[PDB]
Amino acid sequence: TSNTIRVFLPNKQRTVVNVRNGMSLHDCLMKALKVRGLQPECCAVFRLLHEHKGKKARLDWNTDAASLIGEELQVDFL
Amino acid sequence: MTEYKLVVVGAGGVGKSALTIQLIQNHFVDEYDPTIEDSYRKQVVIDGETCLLDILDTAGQEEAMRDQYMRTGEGFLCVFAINNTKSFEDIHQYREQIKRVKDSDDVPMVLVGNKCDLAARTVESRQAQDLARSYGIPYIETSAKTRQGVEDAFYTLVREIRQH
Ligand SMILES: Nc1nc2c(ncn2[C@@H]2O[C@H](COP(=O)(O)OP(=O)(O)NP(=O)(O)O)[C@@H](O)[C@H]2O)c(=O)[nH]1
Ligand SMILES: [Ca+2]
Ligand SMILES: [Ca+2]
Ligand SMILES: [Mg+2]
Repeated sequence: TSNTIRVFLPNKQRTVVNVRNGMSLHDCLMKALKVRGLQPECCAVFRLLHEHKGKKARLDWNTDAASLIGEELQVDFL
Repeated sequence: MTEYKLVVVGAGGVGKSALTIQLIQNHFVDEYDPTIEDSYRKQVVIDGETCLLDILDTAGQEEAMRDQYMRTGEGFLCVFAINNTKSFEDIHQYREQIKRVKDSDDVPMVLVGNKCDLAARTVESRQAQDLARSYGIPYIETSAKTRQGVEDAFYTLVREIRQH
């Protein structure tokens, strides 16, 4: 069983989070951002679209994380 | 500036993440959240030299993708827990794995005995010293909980790369 999301973080960092029932995107990336000295309310998170190279679609932080299982995300600065 | 790619390897639950996060954020992670893949970056000054540390925190439990990052890494932090005999015994396999991928017996490594704040010691310091001596690398005891030896472990690894 693999309910995970690969996330490309700023400063060329990366993390793979685990998704559990009821988690928002904010709730599953909270810890990963904090320990790297980043606040969620200072970053834009995007989904990298399939069948392309650079296709980037902006997400809402309150998005259910289960919707993004198996996908690759990217967090940037503002 | 100089960029050092460090890889943290070892059995599950020895405190690889706790050590890394303690180094990066000065925070002790009390919970046990198993790692899949985590990379951290930090700018530090080591021995008068502005350094960029790129640290890869690996998964202890299985998972292959190991060979991939073992070719990238310039320095390896081999972690076991002093209250976990099995984890200490697993170190050899990690060393062999690193030895195969890089096709060398001269890879910059540091042996780390973590959780030295606990009294449930089953791995003696002398045992780990002997293991490290056979590899030609230093041995350092750490506690991610009390910050003891944490900076020293990582900085020693940088200084071992410099020798190679
Ligand atoms: N007492 C004590 N507990 C520690 C120490 N370091 C880590 N721990 C605890 O040991 C557990 C495992 O920590 P963790 O860093 O996740 O280990 P890991 O090697 O990263 N695990 P994984 O391989 O699955 O990612 C956590 O509950 C953590 O709080 C230490 O120095 N002392
Ligand atoms: Ca050696
Ligand atoms: Ca004994
Ligand atoms: Mg971990």
